[PDB]
Amino acid sequence: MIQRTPKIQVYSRHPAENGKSNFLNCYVSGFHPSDIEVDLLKNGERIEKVEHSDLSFSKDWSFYLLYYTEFTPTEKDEYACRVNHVTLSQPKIVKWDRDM
Amino acid sequence: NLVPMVHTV
Amino acid sequence: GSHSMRYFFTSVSRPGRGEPRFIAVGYVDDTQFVRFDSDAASQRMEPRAPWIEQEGPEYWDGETRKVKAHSQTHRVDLGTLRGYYNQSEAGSHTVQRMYGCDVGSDWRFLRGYHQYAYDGKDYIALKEDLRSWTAADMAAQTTKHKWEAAHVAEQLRAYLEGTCVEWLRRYLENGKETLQRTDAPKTHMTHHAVSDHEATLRCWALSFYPAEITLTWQRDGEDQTQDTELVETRPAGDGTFQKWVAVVVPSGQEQRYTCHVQHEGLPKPLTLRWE
Repeated sequence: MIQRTPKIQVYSRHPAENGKSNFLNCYVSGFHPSDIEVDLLKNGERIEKVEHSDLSFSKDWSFYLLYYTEFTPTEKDEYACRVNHVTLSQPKIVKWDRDM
Repeated sequence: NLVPMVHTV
Repeated sequence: GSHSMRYFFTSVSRPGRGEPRFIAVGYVDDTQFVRFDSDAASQRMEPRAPWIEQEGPEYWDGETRKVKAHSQTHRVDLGTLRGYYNQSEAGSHTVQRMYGCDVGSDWRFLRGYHQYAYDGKDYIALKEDLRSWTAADMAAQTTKHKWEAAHVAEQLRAYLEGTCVEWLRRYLENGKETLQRTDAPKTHMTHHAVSDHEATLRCWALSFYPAEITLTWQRDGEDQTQDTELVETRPAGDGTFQKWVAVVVPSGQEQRYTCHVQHEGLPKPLTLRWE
């Protein structure tokens, strides 16, 4: 019963521009078992209105999910994704990097 | 269109 | 090009009270078109693409009946598997099933699949000939004998070669405006200086459909894989996909490096440079 830890990517739906409405995504994949906690953060704070895709899996049986919320980027606001899973001893945080 | 029956293991 | 219909099912037992959490999703190619979630209030198979909303109330009744039947089979399976593996009632366990069909550019049957996993490991799978089974261990061997006696392979073969491909064709036709359209990747390159002597070039592919794509780097016209990073293809959230590949290069030598993009929506592969 070797569990698999999630891969994480945090990114925007459309090309990110200040003042323009968009969606912030956290894609978690490659994990098992299926129970997982995913938060999107704005300036370190949990964003309340977050939706996610329906659970599915890849050929190797590992699960993936997309978590997403509408947001209008600004120059000052910092965004991130915080993930917990049985395989993680502490929550994993990945910052959104719009310069990528 | 789903298969019309599955079988238990 | 090629197409597929695939269904994915996950059941997760809930120790202490009640039935497992069951989630079913159906896809044509990279497009989800239906879902069922046992935790959801409707207790109906639900549409997830506009072109499936063309189907009438009978369809929704039928898919609801079958998917609930799938859920019950998984419920019983979780208990049987706990018995096969001598496990307690205490822990949560998972069963996963995937089945479906592939067709080529002519929409003719290419292959079919039906695979089953317990706790994330192979359990039993239909072989490519759709006539026999691959059982990973002795518990699955017991299942194999049961399924042989019940002629399950024969039933699945008929569905996979018949119904599966027939309804895939139907969906392709009804959803033609999106399902038969390719969206070529929109590409660009970015640049970052790591230090005075090292730079990163990142080649981006955005807004593409279907998900399959290849991105590569060349240095002076020769394939370059060392010092590259290629991320997993990821959903944009609007039905399209994104990917990038990066390379670390000596600062000032950017001009030697080219990115190469292959995708079904590109009549010929595309090349990008930094300049």
